[PDB]
Amino acid sequence: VQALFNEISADAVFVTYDGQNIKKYGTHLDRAKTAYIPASTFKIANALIGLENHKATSTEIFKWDGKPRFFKAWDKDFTLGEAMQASTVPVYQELARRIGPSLMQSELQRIGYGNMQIGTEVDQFWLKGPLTITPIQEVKFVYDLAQGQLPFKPEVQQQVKEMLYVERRGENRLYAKSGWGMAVDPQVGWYVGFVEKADGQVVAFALNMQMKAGDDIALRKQLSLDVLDKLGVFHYL
Ligand SMILES: *C(=O)[C@@H]([C@@H]1NC(C(=O)O)=C(S[C@@H]2CN[C@H](C(=O)N(C)C)C2)[C@@H]1C)[C@@H](C)O
Repeated sequence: VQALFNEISADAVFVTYDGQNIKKYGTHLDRAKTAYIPASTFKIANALIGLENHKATSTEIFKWDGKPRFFKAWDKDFTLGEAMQASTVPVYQELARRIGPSLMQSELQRIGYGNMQIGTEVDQFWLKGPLTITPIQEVKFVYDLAQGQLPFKPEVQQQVKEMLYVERRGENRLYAKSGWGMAVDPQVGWYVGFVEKADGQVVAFALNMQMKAGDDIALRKQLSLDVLDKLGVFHYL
């Protein structure tokens, strides 16, 4: 499992949490206590805050305004859940603006998300700082989401869980969110989520790694699923 990790020159940590114990794997374990920008993984918290504070619904269609976005794949209409899986920044920036800086700040503090700092710009703080979060905090946040244990209404947590539903493999279910922060140095790669196993156990996970411009986009998920197979959490079908 260690051999898997250093087949790349990836500098990387993989964290698991089962509600009592944190386990760490990879090439650079100190990464798990290290704080990084959440990038696209912040969409989980943005969705939760938005639904809880009645700023959006899980059925609302955020329409494209016709102005070309950073990626052409984002030049369409999205619900929050579709935007979650496509990582559609401008949709979640619209949501963040509906929320507003003081409510966003008060809410991230209330729920104890990372360092709880947003600064002045309500649509940039998760992409360039000053908000940072450790992979351990990330694994515990999504674990709590999985259990309905976050400080949000139960139906809100359920809605955001379904936004993260990415694979069914028998009676096992995978929930995940990827992230690639490119506007910081060094670049940060995330793949965070949980597996709801057929036996009833949930295991939460977080991949956190250094990235750079060459890197293939699928590598984070591949790695994660690789490790989860090796650990026995989510076997390849
Ligand atoms: C979030 O961290 C950023 C997005 N995160 C990801 C990602 O996790 O893969 C991407 S990749 C981007 C969106 N999908 C485009 C694509 O796959 N095609 C056009 C085929 C590439 C983003 C970098 C967000 C902050 O931008």
